[PDB]
Amino acid sequence: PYTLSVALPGSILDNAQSPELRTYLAGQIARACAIFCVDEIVVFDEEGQACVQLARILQYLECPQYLRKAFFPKHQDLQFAGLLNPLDSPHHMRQDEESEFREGIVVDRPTRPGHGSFVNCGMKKEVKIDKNLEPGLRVTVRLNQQQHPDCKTYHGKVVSSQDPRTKAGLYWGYTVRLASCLSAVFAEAPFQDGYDLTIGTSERGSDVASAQLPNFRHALVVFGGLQGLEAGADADPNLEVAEPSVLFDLYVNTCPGQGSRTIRTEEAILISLAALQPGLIQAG
Amino acid sequence: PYTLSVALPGSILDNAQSPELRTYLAGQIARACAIFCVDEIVVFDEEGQACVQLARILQYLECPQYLRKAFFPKHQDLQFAGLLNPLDSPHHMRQDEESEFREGIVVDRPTRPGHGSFVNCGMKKEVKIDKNLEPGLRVTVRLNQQQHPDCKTYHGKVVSSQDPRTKAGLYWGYTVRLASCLSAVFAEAPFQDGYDLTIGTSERGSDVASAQLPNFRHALVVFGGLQGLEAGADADPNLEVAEPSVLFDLYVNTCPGQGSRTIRTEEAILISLAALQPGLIQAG
Ligand SMILES: Nc1ncnc2c1ncn2[C@@H]1O[C@H](CSCC[C@H](N)C(=O)O)[C@@H](O)[C@H]1O
Ligand SMILES: Nc1ncnc2c1ncn2[C@@H]1O[C@H](CSCC[C@H](N)C(=O)O)[C@@H](O)[C@H]1O
Repeated sequence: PYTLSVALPGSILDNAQSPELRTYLAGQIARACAIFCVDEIVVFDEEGQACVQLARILQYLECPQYLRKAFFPKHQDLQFAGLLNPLDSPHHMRQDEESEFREGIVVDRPTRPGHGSFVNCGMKKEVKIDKNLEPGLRVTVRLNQQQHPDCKTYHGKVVSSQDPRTKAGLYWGYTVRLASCLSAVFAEAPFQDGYDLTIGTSERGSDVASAQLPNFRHALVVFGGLQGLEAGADADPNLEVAEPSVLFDLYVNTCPGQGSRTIRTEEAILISLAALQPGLIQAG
Repeated sequence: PYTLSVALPGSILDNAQSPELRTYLAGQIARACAIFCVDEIVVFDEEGQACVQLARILQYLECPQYLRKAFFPKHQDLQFAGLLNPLDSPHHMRQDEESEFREGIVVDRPTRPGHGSFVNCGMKKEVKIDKNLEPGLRVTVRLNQQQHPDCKTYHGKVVSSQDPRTKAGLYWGYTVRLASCLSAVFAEAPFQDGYDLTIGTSERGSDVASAQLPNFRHALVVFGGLQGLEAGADADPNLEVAEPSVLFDLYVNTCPGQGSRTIRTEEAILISLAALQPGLIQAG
């Protein structure tokens, strides 16, 4: 049940030429991570509004559409939502789509103790659950197979959000984490033992074709911005290194003989994850 | 000196949400082909203004900026040129950049016979060449090493446009070809013996990791549109097949276990070329 996390700088968005393209770029980052079943995106400050906007946009696209009205008030950072590309991930389904799992928001309707909670799972009727939970929390509902066809609510139980993947093979979205500097990308990892495999990307790294990935459980691929990973490194007072290869288990160039002087970050992610997917599958 | 050609449908542009994004998409196609040193892009009609616009935009970005004013009158298809991303390819260089090769446009200035031609290569002074050529033709000038430092023109000789690559290792741009249907992608190949390796892309193809590419000299990777390669196949009266795998030497899925229902064409190109680059280098 290995994980993959991706770190890019929020400053990527400042290089955009129009506010629309600023949004659209943010959407391209989300789709690339969704395509490769990324579990976590880490938006880090290379030098703070660029990272907030990027993270927010990432969270909006990750969130099942029927839940965005509840989790996202009207925000200026979402003023160009429409011109986006849907993630079309397995938890972004329509209402007339049978599914074993379904994301949900715990509603505010009265319930005597003992009587579980009501959850909006975007179905025709709400879902009554087992546990009594706070009303406004996002949960992962597993629906009862044999339901009670005339009941005014469906029934299911709140399960771990990692159940759809580690149990049914279904990609179920990423989480988004805001990092305040480059060293916080590593130090603030969501996992106890940290990232046991860390992969940095540069045109000065070694050839990906020669790289050998060790067995792992939590992998982090890290991408720089306009100025490369060198900028977040020099900016960070914690770091104090001369060359970024030393902060990573591996420092790879994933496009030998590129035909353009520069690969932009959103292009580098698709190329890098493609070029690493073989080794990532087999090592995990 | 093997070649790689990429075929996509011009209809890709109709799916865009705003005229700006229509342009920007076209720019993403060019950058992806430039990054992987593609030699030829084939824009084919899946069903005709979408393919013309796409081809034109591709030719504009390929063309050294100092030559675009000459080769491109003011066109409505270029009304959003600015919001593009430069290719930044080795033949897109500044004026104070020494280079052995340099693209050029044969100028209109008088010349007695015997006296070669004048070529604008975007330098401080024009270039006098060996041959007497038509005035308005795009050529590839190789500059004389020892030039004559006080002469009012530089000197060089017109060489094959395939010299910068097959001689100095430099990527030197793609050409753009308009195809009228899917079978014209193959039949109208710029090479005598055709494409001896043809690779189709679909989520229904075999796993790229198992594919074995035969030795080759001219390779063509083909990408479908919104409706996949099935649409250009059914539309084309020449074809008359039930499943597209039979039109290609290889039919590959290049993203096992995608996390999104659909990979858009501009995303599929970066992922596919990355996933095939290893085998493409070694086989050619
Ligand atoms: N060939 C390549 N291999 C792997 N990653 C690359 C790459 N080219 C660009 N990238 C990624 O895309 C990001 C932006 S490209 C910025 C390049 C910068 N001028 C520099 O010299 O560092 C980089 O930080 C890197 O993470
Ligand atoms: N997993 C994958 N592997 C290789 N190419 C893919 C791919 N997913 C999408 N593509 C490419 O991107 C194009 C647009 S995606 C269109 C998919 C369409 N619904 C269908 O079923 O065919 C496709 O024509 C294909 O060339």
